[PDB]
Amino acid sequence: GYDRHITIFSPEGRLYQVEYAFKATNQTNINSLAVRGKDCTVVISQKKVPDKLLDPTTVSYIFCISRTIGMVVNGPIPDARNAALRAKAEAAEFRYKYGYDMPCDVLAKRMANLSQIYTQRAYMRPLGVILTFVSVDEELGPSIYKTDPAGYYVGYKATATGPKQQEITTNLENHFKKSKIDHINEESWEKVVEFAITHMIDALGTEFSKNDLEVGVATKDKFFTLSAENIEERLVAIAEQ
Amino acid sequence: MSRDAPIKADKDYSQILKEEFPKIDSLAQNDCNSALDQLLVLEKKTRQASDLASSKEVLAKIVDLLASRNKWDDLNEQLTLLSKKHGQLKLSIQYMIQKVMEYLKSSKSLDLNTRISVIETIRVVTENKIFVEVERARVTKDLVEIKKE
Amino acid sequence: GSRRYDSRTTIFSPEGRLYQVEYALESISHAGTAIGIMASDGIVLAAERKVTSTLLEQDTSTEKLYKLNDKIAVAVAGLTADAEILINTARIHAQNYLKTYNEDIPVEILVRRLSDIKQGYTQHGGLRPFGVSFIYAGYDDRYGYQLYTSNPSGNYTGWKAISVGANTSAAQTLLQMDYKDDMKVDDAIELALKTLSKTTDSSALTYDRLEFATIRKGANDGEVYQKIFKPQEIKDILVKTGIT
Amino acid sequence: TGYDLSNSVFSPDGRNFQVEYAVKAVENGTTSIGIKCNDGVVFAVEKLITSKLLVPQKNVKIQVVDRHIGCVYSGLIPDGRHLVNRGREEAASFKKLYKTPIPIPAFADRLGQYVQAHTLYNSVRPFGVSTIFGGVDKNGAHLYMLEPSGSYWGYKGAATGKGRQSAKAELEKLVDHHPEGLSAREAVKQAAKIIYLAHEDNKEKDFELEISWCSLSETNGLHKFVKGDLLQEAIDFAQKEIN
Amino acid sequence: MTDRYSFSLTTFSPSGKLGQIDYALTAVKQGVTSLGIKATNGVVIATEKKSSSPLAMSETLSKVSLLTPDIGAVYSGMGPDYRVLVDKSRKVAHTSYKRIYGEYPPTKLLVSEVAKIMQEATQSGGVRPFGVSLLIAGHDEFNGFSLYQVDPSGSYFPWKATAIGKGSVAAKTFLEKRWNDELELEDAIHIALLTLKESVEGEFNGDTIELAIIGDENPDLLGYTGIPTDKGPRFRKLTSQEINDRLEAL
Amino acid sequence: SKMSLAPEADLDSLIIRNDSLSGAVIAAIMQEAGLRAVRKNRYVILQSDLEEAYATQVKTDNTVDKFDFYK
Repeated sequence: GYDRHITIFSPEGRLYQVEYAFKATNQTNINSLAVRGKDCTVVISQKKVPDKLLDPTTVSYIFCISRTIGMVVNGPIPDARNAALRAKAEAAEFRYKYGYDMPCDVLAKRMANLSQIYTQRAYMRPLGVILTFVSVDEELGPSIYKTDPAGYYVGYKATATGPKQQEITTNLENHFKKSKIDHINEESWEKVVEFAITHMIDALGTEFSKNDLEVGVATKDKFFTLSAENIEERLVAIAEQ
Repeated sequence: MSRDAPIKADKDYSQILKEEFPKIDSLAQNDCNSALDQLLVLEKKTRQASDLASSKEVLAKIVDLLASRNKWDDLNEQLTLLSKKHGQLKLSIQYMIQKVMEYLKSSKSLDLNTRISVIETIRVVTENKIFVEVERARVTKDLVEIKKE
Repeated sequence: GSRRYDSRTTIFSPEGRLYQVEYALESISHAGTAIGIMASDGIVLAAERKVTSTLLEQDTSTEKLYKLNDKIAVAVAGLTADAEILINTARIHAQNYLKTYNEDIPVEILVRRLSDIKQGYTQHGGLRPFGVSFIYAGYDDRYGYQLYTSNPSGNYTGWKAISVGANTSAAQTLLQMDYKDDMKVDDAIELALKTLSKTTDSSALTYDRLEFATIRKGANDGEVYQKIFKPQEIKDILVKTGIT
Repeated sequence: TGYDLSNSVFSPDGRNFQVEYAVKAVENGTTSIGIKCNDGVVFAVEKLITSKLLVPQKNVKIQVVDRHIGCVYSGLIPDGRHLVNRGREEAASFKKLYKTPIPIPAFADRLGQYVQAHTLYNSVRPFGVSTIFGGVDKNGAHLYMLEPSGSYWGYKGAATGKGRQSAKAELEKLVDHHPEGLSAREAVKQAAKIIYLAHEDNKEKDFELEISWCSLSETNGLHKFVKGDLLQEAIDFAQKEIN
Repeated sequence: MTDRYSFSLTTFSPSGKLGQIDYALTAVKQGVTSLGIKATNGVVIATEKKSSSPLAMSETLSKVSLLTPDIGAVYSGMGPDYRVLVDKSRKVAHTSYKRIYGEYPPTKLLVSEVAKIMQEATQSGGVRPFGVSLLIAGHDEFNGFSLYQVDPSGSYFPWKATAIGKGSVAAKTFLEKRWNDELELEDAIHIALLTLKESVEGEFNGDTIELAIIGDENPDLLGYTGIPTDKGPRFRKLTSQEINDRLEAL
Repeated sequence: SKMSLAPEADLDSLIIRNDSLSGAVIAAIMQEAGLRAVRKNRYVILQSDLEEAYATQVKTDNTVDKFDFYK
C-alpha cells in the first residue's frame, strides 16, 4: 500500500517512481538520433513547431557543458534546466582539483552517483529527464553516453530516445550491422551530418525543415552548433541529392 | 514542404519551360544527354502538385528520340535513385514517377527494344509495393515468349 | 509526503510493554541456542550455530562466540548485523576504562552501559532497538565470576544459569534438574553438550555446528585463561560423551 | 491515488500533481502582458478597481530588479513577492562577483533554478505565479516568461491571466501584419488596446490601466513607469480604436 | 531541506524480522545470475552480461570493479546501488586503512567494513537499504585465497561455492559435485563456464560473458620488474580472447 | 504422424529449436503453423512455418524494465 506510494522498497522491490519516470520522457514526445562519425559525434533531434508567441530561433535543449561535452536533453522541459546546472558545475569541479574537464565516461559516472542519492531520500526524487551527453574524448575517440534517471548508464555506437525510438532502432540496425562497421568511417564530418538527417527523415517518415533542426557536431576540443545559414545549405544538398 | 511559395512558383516555372520544349527537343537531337540534364533539375521540384505538371515534359521526350538505347539507361537508373534516397517519402513524388514508368511498358515499339527493355524495367519496380507489380508481371510474360523458343 | 506519514516507534505503549521490543524476542528464538552455566570456578559458555549449509565454510567463521578481551567473552543470539556494531562498541569501552584506571573494568559497569544504549533508542532515539540478547560471561577478582544477560529492552538480570535463543524452556528445565550448585566446571562441560543435543532436532549435534569456550581461574599462578575451543577439539569431547 | 497526494513524488502518469494545481491560480488571476518591441519591452497589467477605497496608482505589482528589469506577476500574490525578493538577491550577488549589471539571458537562467529547487522538496510548496520579466541591456531588448512550472523561452509577445485568450488572438495577428516589429511608442497605444479586449473577460469590476516600459531609445535602457501625457494619449486614442 | 522524518521507517514485522530487509532481498534474487568457485590457487567469478541493445557498446558495461589491486568484486541486484557502495568502500578502506596500517586491507577485514555500512543504511531513517549482494573475492597471506559472500542484511560468511540471482539454485547443486579439495586453476575455469552455459543458453562469445580470476602474482602487470619481490596485482580481468581459448580446452 | 512433414528440411529440425519448453507451447506452435499451411493450398505443414511460429512468443516482460534496476 503505503510502501508503494512513497519512495521506499515495495514488497516486490520495484521502484514505482522510476517506472513512471520512463513514461514521463515519452510524454514530451521528443525523438533523437545520434550516430558516431569518424572523428565527430553528430546528434540531431526534433523540436516542436514554433508558436507565434515564442521566438522560433531560441533553443533550450542544447547546453554547452564544456568545450568537450555538449548535451542534448530529452524529457521534461522544466527539469532539463535543473540537470544542465549539475553537469556544468561538476565539469568545473574537475578543472580545479584534477586540473582538466571531465571525460564523457567520467561525467556519466558522476551523474549516475548523484541520481542514486536522489532516489533514497523522500524529499529528493530522480530527475525525470534522460540525458544524452555527446563528446569526442581523445582516448575513446567519438563517444556517446546515455545516462538514465535510475542512475543507470552505458555507451552507444548510435542511440535513439522517444516514443518512436522503435522505428529509428530498426533503421540504424539495418544501417550499421549489415555494413559491419562500428561507426561511420567517413572522414569528412560534413558528410556525417548529411546523412544522419537523411536517416531521421527516412526512419520517423517525416521531413525536417530548418525550424525542426538544430544540428550539434562535437569534435576534438570543441562542441558547436551549425549556423542557420549552414543548416539551410545542408538542405540544398539533401534535396538533390 | 512547410514553404508555400513553391506551389505557385513552380507551376509557373514548368509552364514557361514547356513552351521551351521544342528548343530542348532540337538540342535533344544533337545530344539527348544534354536535353536530359535540363530536365533533371526540373524533376527535383520539392512540391508534389507542380511535379505532376513537370513530369508531362519527360513523357513527351522519349517519343521524339524513338527510342534511345544508351541515354534511356541513365533515365531508368535515376528514377530508382530519386525514389530510394528520399522522394520526400516513398510515395510522395512516386505517383508522379508512375506516369514516367508507365511509358516504357506500353510503348512496345521495336522487337529490338522489347527484349532488352524487359530485364532493365522489372528490376526497377521490384521493391515497390504500389500499382507497378501489376505492370511488372505482365511484361515478364513477354520474356517467357522468347524463352519458349 | 513525510509530515503525513509516521513510523513512530517512540509512542509510550498503553500496556506498559512496547510492542516493537515484544517482536524482537520472537526473532531471538529463531536464532540458535546459547547457554551460560555459572560454576564457582568458571563460566562454561556454549552456543550452537544456526546454519547447517554444506557449501558454507562454518569451520572457519566464528559467528556467535567472540572474545572481547582476556576475561570477558560474549555469546550472541539475535540479528547478526545489529550485533556487529555492539561488539565494536563493547570492545572499545573495556579498553578505555582499563586505560583510565589501570584495572580491568568490573563486569557490572560494562554490562550496564551497553544496556542503557539499547534503552536510549526507544527512550527518544527514534531508532528501532537492537534485537539482540548477549550473555556476557565475565570475571573480576572482587566479585568472582559474574554472569549477566541483556534484553532488547535494555534490562540485564544476573543469574546462576540462563538460556537465550531457541528452546529457552527446554534447556532451562534440564539444567534445573541436572545442575546442582556445587557442580564444578568439569561437570558443566559434559552437561552442556548433552542438553543441547537433546533440545535440538538433530540426531547427533555435530562438532561443526558447535562453539564452546570456558573462562577459568583454575589456570595456574593466579591467572585468568579463556580459550575458544577449535572445532576439532570439540570433536574429541563429543566422542567421549557418546553424542557421536 | 496516493502518489498524487504526496508532494514531490512521481504521479503514475509522471510528475507531481501539485504543480498542476498551482497553474490554476494563474488563470484566475488578472491579465498581465509583455510585448517585445523594436526599442524595448512594454509591460501592462490590469489592476482592478474593486472599490474607490482603493488609492489610484498605488497598488502597483511593478517591482524593479536592479534598475533595468521590470517585473510584474500574476497569480497568488504572496508567492510572487517571495520570488520577486529572490530575483533581487540574485542580481546583487552577480554584481559582487563581476561588478557590472547582470545580462537578461543570465537572469532568466538563474531565476529558473529556484523554482525547481523547492519542487524537488516535499517540504516546501510550488510557486503559485507566472512572472513576466525583462528589460533592455547592453545585449539589447529581451523578453522572458517564467512559467509556474519553470520554463523560460524567448517571446515575441507574452501573456498570462484570465484574459490571455483575448490577448493571444490579437498579438498573433498584430505580428502577422507587422513582421518588422513596431516602436515602443506606438505599442504604448497598442498595449492599451490589448488590455481593453481582455477587460471583456474581467468585465465584472472597472479597471485602471498601468503601463511601464524599459526602452533602448526612450527610457535609455533604465526602467520607469509611463505616466502623464504619454499615458493619457494612450488611454484616449485606444478607446476610439476599440469603439 | 531535510525530510521531516525523525524516526526509523524500518520497523520489525509483527511476526519479527524487518520488513525492509525482506523487501531489499527480493531484488538480488530477481536480478541476473552470478556464480563463483573458491579455489586453492585462485577464485573464478563469472557472470552473464547480455547486450542491453546491440547498438549499445557492450564493452563499457561492467560488473567487475576494483576495491584494492589485489581484491575485486561482482554483484547481483540493483546496478546503481552497487556503484555508489563501491565508491564509499574505496574511501572506507584505503585512506583509513593506510593511516592505521599502510597496506592493502586483508580480505577478512575489508568484507567486515562493508557489513557495517549496509546495516547503517537500514537503521537510518530517510535512507532505504542497499539491496545488493556482492561477492568479494580476494587474497591474503593468512588465509590463502578467500571468498566471502556479503548479504544486503549486513551479514557475511565465507563459502566454498555460492551463487546468487535467478540461476543460483541450479548452479549450486551442479558445482557441489564438481568441487574438489585440490583444484587446478585451469579446471576451476572449465567447470565455471560449463555451468554458466546452463544459466541462460547461447551467447558464449567472450565479449558478452565477463570472466575474471584472482590468479597468481605478476611483477609483469605491476609495471615495475626492477624489484619483483613486491606483490603484483593478484586480480586479473580477462580479455575476450582468453575466454575464447578456455572454451576449446573445456 | 498427423501430417507428413514437408521434405523442405528434416524431421530433426523441430527438435533443435526447442531447448527447454514444455508441451503446452509445442502445441500452440503446431496449431498456428498448419493454419497458415491451409492458405498456400498444401496440407503439409512447412518447416518454415513452424520456424516462424516458434520464434514468436518472445515477449513475456522483456529485459529493458528488468535491467534498469535488477541487473
